[PDB]
Amino acid sequence: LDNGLARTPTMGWLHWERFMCNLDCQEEPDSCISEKLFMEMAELMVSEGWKDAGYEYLCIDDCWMAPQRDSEGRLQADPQRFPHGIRQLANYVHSKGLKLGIYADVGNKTCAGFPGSFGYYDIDAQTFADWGVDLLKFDGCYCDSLENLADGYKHMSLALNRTGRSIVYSCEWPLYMWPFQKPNYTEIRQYCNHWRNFADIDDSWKSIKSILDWTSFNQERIVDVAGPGGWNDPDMLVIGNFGLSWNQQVTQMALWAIMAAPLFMSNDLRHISPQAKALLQDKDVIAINQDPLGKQGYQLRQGDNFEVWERPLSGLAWAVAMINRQEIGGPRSYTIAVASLGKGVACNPACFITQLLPVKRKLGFYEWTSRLRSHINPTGTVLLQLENTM
Amino acid sequence: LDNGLARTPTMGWLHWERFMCNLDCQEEPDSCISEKLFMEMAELMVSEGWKDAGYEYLCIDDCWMAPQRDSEGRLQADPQRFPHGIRQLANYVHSKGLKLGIYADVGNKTCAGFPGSFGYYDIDAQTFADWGVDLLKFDGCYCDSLENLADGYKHMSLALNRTGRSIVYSCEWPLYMWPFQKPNYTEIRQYCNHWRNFADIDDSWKSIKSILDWTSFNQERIVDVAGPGGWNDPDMLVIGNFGLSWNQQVTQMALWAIMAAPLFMSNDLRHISPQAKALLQDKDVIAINQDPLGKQGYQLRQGDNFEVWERPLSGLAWAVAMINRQEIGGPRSYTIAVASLGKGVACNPACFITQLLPVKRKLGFYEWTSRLRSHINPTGTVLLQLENTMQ
Ligand SMILES: *[C@@H]1O[C@H](CO)[C@@H](O[C@@H]2O[C@H](CO)[C@@H](O)[C@H](O)[C@H]2NC(C)=O)[C@H](O)[C@H]1NC(C)=O
Ligand SMILES: *[C@@H]1O[C@H](CO)[C@@H](O[C@@H]2O[C@H](CO)[C@@H](O)[C@H](O)[C@H]2NC(C)=O)[C@H](O)[C@H]1NC(C)=O
Ligand SMILES: OC[C@@H]1[C@H](O)[C@H](O)[C@@H](O)CN1C(=S)Nc1ccc(F)cc1
Ligand SMILES: OC[C@@H]1[C@H](O)[C@H](O)[C@@H](O)CN1C(=S)Nc1ccc(F)cc1
Ligand SMILES: *[C@@H]1O[C@H](CO)[C@@H](O)[C@H](O)[C@H]1NC(C)=O
Ligand SMILES: *[C@@H]1O[C@H](CO)[C@@H](O)[C@H](O)[C@H]1NC(C)=O
Ligand SMILES: *[C@@H]1O[C@H](CO)[C@@H](O)[C@H](O)[C@H]1NC(C)=O
Ligand SMILES: *[C@@H]1O[C@H](CO)[C@@H](O)[C@H](O)[C@H]1NC(C)=O
Repeated sequence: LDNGLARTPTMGWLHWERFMCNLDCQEEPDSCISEKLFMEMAELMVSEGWKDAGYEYLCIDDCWMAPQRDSEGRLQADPQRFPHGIRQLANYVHSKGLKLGIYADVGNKTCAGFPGSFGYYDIDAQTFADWGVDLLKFDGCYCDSLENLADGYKHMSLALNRTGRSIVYSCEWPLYMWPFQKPNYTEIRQYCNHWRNFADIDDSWKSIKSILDWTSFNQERIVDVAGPGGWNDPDMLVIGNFGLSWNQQVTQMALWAIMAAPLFMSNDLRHISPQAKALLQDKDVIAINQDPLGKQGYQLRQGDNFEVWERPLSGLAWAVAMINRQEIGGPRSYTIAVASLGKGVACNPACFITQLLPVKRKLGFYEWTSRLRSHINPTGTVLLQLENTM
Repeated sequence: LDNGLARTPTMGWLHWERFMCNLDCQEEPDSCISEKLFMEMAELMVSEGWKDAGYEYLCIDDCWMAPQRDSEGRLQADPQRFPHGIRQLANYVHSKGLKLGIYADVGNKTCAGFPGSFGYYDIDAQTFADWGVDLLKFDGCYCDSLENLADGYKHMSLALNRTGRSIVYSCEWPLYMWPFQKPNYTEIRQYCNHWRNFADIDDSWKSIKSILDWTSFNQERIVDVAGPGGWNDPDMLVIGNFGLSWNQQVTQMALWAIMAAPLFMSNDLRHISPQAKALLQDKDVIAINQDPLGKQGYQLRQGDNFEVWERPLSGLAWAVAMINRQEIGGPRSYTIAVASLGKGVACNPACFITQLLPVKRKLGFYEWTSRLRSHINPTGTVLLQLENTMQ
């Protein structure tokens, strides 16, 4: 999408995985989807160094809407849970120097049964812009035909442009299209800033593996299309929650950087361990994710329960990720000739290699003739940055 | 098996899950199966408070053997990886007040291809006794028929007894019997101190869920059989490794306490987080596992991605574990009438409830009519102790 936005992968916070569709504000007032929840995350994004790290978009997922549209056919925030309205919430978020994302659906309903946008693409777009909304996540539930889906995503895309406001456009277009016919990613990129490719993430190592396995399997179809203004979206970061070990959290951070993925955290900033905070705020790794070149990484090789991924960076630098998919035993040794890395120009005639994850450690100079040797924890990942000696 | 041993569930350290069958001592000297590894593990069990916590048995799994037997038909430790021999290693372990476990197989190979014990049950048992071995893990690989399997496990049990030495007898008998016919646990309890029921654990939340789900599915078949001298073995503790989140580590510890399981750690004591160490050394939770009554717990109820487990303790006390199997979202509220806990006698007429996991917190007095209210993390477990009392 050529609207000048998402020149690097969008970074921010999205409530869905951690808070879902909690409407019980009476017995769980602190976890329910409400204006208060987003106010609290906004404050901590500022005060706990999240904004300084690049996390800029505070996004509302499903279940913010009133059950019905007002008398003039426009969408409504829930009168009890969002009593000051979305525009006033956007004003607050902007006052702290952040941007606001919101959620709508191409179909007749959102996935949680709330009013869909089909038949209202223009008024909804103008409504969002008038509210001061800076991002739109547009879901694909309750849509009958393939044609209405494609027409709807396109219609909304043009509708946003014509508002005149800069609004990052998030699509789930290919996800709802895949089980029927293969997507045109050139067409999708044309209308969308990012696009969800695969099933919802949750708080598990199983989910992460499924995403990595689907991406590497379909990479000849999705890697090259990605670039400034249009990214593949393998869904939210779930680091800082309950279902991932430290090494599995490391694997998600490393690989979502390799994949040039949007970094939308879905966690509770009010309750997050120092360990998870430092990982999510790792400047060197975020910088890899945010590389100006914007070329998505890919899976180099795969065998012996090992995976090697690499991503070309600006200034002849490369990022390399080695995963240990063996879920038994201890740290396993993996060795690769550095000449096989970076299509053969990363370490020619030499390169300096720096480990970034799980810990930052200079490994030194590697000659064109050299072999990189590493021990990787089960379900963990080693992330390296390679600087060519020229 | 009443040989006077395993009156409470055996506690110790077993190398298999973390180190497996690493034989490459030249390129992986820190992970290979060698006398030095067990020597150093022995030192740390003492110095890092593991022995004081109850972890008493240092156990060698598969891949300690030389490729074949000596001139006298006896088993040999590998001359390169165990150059000082098992006897001197047992002497070393005993000097630190610990006990040594070793591994053999009913068939005529171990699972990793090293010399098996079929045809050598007596000499192998006597060999172990002469070496000073205090525990035997007896595997069931490369065994053809049901009767050779059953006879082999029986024979070794008697072969060990006739040595006169106290040796905890750990069997994998029922696990290797499942693919033929369902096991007779009465016969098994007669010959074994504990027994492996299900497939090997590994370093994952999937394996733990898989072990819990089969245990509760088969619990009316295996729970009552458990007691002093004979326990169900749902395999090693993998807390302290790489594949479990903190809440999943809590879940294993809590439920291995509930199940009255042997607590065999499989980790690297040289490299373990303070957090995993404190959990593994939790006296209150260990005490539940080691409860003198020796009655195995069970799954009370199950629904809405929740599980409730409970275990009757000595002195009219109960341990209660609540699991959240939902792997998305946040902490979930769960509420239960305390009269439904401990078969209605735990809080009769009242009980004092103390939370042990994820953190220790006194909850106070609950009368028979009252309701227990709790929040459980995804894939986590809340562990409670209920003490019957009058107030
Ligand atoms: C609407 O779309 C047009 C293009 O279709 C956007 O104009 C582009 O803006 C970028 C940076 O602002 C320029 O580098 C491109 O050259 C422009 N393209 C054309 C064809 O003019 C415009 O920014 C979009 N408007 C909004 C509000 O997003
Ligand atoms: C060999 O088996 C016998 C038979 O059970 C064991 O003898 C029992 O020992 C326990 C405690 O030591 C006593 O309470 C039982 O009364 C004994 N039974 C009989 C029939 O005497 C004996 O301990 C075993 N010996 C070894 C070395 O395992
Ligand atoms: O509401 C839809 C739901 C969530 O609320 C979030 O908005 C998104 O993360 C995605 N989402 C859903 S159902 N995605 C989805 C759509 C189709 C499918 F086959 C599997 C998953
Ligand atoms: O070598 C065998 C292996 C280990 O080394 C240990 O001895 C034990 O933890 C068990 N073990 C094996 S393969 N156990 C096993 C796992 C699944 C199965 F269907 C039958 C047996
Ligand atoms: C919305 O519902 C109407 C009425 O059933 C239907 O005709 C229309 O096709 C639906 N739109 C989509 C996009 O599914
Ligand atoms: C897909 O990309 C663009 C988008 O409309 C289109 O021009 C192109 O012809 C399409 N290619 C195929 C093979 O459909
Ligand atoms: C052990 O060896 C003998 C002879 O090779 C054979 O009869 C038997 O099946 C083997 N395996 C067993 C007993 O599990
Ligand atoms: C199982 O227990 C003993 C073990 O020898 C045996 O005598 C008994 O008959 C068996 N029970 C059944 C129901 O087969």
